[PDB]
Amino acid sequence: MNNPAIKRIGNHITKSPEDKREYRGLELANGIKVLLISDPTTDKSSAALDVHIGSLSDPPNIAGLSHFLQHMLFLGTKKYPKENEYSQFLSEHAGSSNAFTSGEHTNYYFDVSHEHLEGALDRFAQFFLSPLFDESAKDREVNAVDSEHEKNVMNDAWRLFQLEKATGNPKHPFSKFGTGNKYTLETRPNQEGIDVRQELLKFHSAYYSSNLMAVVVLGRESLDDLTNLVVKLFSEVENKNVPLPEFPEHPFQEEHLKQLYKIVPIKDIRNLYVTFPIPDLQKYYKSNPGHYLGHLIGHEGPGSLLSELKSKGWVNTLVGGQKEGARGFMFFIINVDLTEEGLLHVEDIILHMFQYIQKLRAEGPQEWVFQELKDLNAVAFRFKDKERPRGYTSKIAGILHYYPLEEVLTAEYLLEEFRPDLIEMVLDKLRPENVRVAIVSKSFEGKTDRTEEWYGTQYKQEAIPDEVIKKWQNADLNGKFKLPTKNEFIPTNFEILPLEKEATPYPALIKDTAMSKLWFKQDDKFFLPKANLNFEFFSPFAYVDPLHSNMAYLYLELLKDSLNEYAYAAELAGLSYDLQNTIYGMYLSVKGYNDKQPILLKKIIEKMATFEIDEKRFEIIKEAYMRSLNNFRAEQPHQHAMYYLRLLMTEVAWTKDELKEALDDVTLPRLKAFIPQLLSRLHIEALLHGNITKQAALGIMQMVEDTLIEHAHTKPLLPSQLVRYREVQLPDRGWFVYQQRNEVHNNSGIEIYYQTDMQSTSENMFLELFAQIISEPAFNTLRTKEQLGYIVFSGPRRANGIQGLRFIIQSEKPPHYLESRVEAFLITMEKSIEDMTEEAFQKHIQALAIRRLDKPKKLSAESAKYWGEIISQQYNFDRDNTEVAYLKTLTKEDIIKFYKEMLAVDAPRRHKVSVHVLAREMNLSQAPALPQPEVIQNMTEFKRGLPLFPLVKPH
Ligand SMILES: COC(=O)[C@H](Cc1cnc[nH]1)NC(=O)CN(CCCc1ccccc1)CC(=O)O
Ligand SMILES: [Zn+2]
Repeated sequence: MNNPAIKRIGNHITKSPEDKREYRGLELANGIKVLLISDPTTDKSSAALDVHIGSLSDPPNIAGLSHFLQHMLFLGTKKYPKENEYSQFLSEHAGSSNAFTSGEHTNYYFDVSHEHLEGALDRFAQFFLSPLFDESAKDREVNAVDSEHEKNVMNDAWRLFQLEKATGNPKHPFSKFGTGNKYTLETRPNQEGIDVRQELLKFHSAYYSSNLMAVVVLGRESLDDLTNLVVKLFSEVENKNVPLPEFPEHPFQEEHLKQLYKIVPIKDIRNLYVTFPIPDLQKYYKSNPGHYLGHLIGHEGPGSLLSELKSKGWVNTLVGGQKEGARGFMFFIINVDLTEEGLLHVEDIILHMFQYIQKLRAEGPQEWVFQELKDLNAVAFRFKDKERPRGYTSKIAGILHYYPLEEVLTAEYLLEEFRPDLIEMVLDKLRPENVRVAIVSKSFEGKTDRTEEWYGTQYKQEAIPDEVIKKWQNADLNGKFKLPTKNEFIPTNFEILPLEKEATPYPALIKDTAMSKLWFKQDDKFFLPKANLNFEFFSPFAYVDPLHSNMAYLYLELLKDSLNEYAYAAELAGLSYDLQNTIYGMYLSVKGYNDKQPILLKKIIEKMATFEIDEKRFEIIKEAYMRSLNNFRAEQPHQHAMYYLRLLMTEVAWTKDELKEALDDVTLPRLKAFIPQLLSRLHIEALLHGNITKQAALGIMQMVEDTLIEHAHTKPLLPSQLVRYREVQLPDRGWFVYQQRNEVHNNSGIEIYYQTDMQSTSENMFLELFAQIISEPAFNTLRTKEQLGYIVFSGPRRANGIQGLRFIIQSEKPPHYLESRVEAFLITMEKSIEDMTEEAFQKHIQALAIRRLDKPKKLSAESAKYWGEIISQQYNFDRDNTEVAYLKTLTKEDIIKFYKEMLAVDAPRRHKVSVHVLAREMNLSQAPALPQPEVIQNMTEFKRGLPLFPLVKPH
């Protein structure tokens, strides 16, 4: 009978009957709520802690302190004081880890090889026991946070996110600045005599209290074993009985309602944000009146708000529903993007909104809708895919805070109560008398008179004219607006087909004709009534030239726009498709309950092959596409770096500027012509994978072919015109640099590529092992020590059959300098591989092996792996055992000599390309001295003047 350390252990966690995992919920004596998960099949174990404090509890005079504290627990505790003990332990044991801070939560998660849960968890527990907050770490780390913020400065979501806070009640914690930067966490604290290390110590001690913590742990250990484990490591987290913060008063009071904000964006975008304050609905989780109204106002089917708004050519996409706030307040929003016509009809757009809200009011609550929503969720739950442990633990850790233990798994899914009163009550708040309207549009350049402090956002504020409100308050009924009708796409066949006699472990090539290559595998693994049906359509006309590339794109976009109304049912019913053009021709994937899949597929291909373009729709989509082309000049420096490198190293690739130019010559006549052309010769390669039989799959494939032949007279592509593109072949010992300026962002970016060779069993493992070995040392050096920026990445680069090592960094320092430090770092690595024990070397092999061998948890994960073998024409489905068997063979001498051949600064076959992206305005290890780079003036000339690699041979 009773353990002193456990307050209780009832009862029985409700899981899906499909869910093979075992679960124990429990509460420690110190008040920590805890879920244990035993899965004796798992390859990685995982754990997570969530503390119910976050940025909303920041001291007013030190903004971002809790985000900063989160950064700091990683950098040393009393029991494991090495600045990077934690993260290195993880790396050498196939783990990874992150954290985040919302306004009420700080959330910490890791995964490790199943065999080392305990070692991981023990280091992990110390974050919550005796963090060091080293003076020297704090000094460095504040920069990583300053970077985390700069990254966000010029991004439109983050600016709008803060603007909202800065326009509500300034006295309210909602208005606080979450991220924090260097100014708020080092400069102004010094100016005001604060010792931040103390302030972190004070804050950790004040709020990281056990009564405010929830833990989840997933491992192969029995439930009893996990219990002992958790109790051991966590019983000594101290209970300081902290009252859990509430915010009963809304940040939007009367003076904050009936306001119009006109806002200048960074990207050339136009949207309208409509938003009403609502009470906190969390406690209504079993009826969920917010979701009901969301499902409705947000509907995109026939008769919906969105589809009238879009027929009138005013908006294109809509999102509506309940938005989080914190304990005590929430929002209900309706946000749309805007056409040019739309921008001019904002007053009208909102009337339409209120006419629809009025309709809902007119019909009253609807139990049949509730019933649909509830059934949909029952089914979602019953067959939810197995989640990756890290996500799972992190997520549940969050919600242990809201639901009884027994309910944690089901609470966010199952609906129980039908609540016409709550439905009605929330609806009563969606009124013009407490509306907020915000317009984001470049047309406010200069017309602005305010500036948001933290992001610099410029905008104007205004009371909506008393007599615009009145006009909205009288919103009539409007007969273009109907409730949605029954969802016909809801599945009702869930039968798992039995496993065939000749069924196989990997996909089989079951059809090899000139028209198509069908790869097929019945699911032997997850047994859910779902499937994935993937297709590459090859046509050389998709990417023959910039003009065509645009056409391929627009066609597909107008097609998706056209099916949208009908497709949406299917999406709600757990059946979705994804359709986009590639450099190779087109891609189509259909995932979800297999029951009604063949209906949706058929509808897609048919529409595709008999497509009839609305002209108004074309003109709007095109104008939007133009903007998204420009809008690249506002993506981030490192994305630019990455993007130029892709352009520089692929045989064929059209630039954003080329596409922009060629976009003007795209006319209705021209597109109409293009489509039948595209569809007239194709090849199809497909993976059909899931709850389906060989006969079913063969049929599905042929139905696709048949529909095309029938409506597009499609016929086969010639084997020889199955063009796959090559990577540029860099000379032995060369170094080229390409330079560009980012105009928006005041940071710089850099990608450095050391190209090694073709992919091959041996060549792959040489690069992979080296990547694993440097993986954390790189992060720990270039970011944690050197603090070059927030974004510091290294790893293998694999494109068009060739490979290499890359570094990507976004910094404040110039690329000339970034370059220098990577090279410095690179020598440190030859050194430390020389110095490391055979056993340290073997651990790395074992860590790679484990990452490589980790088994898929869900159908779409397994599909992805195969689809990679297929899209890359390597067709090596057994690559993981092969490549791993070979890895174990490798010795230290092999890696030293691999590095010396291909990577060292004076490597006989070093092949280096750097992309330098300059910012809007432009004691340490020893950097080696570098050659004069060759500066690339012209991308085409560069490509013309080098060899191209071969392409890989298949299995
Ligand atoms: C259940 O209700 C729905 O289906 C709607 C409506 C909709 C989706 N697509 C067409 N309409 N879908 C929603 O996602 C509504 N809403 C999203 C607001 C969160 C948010 C967060 C950050 C920045 C902006 C906004 C809640 C949700 O996730 O379900
Ligand atoms: Zn952070």
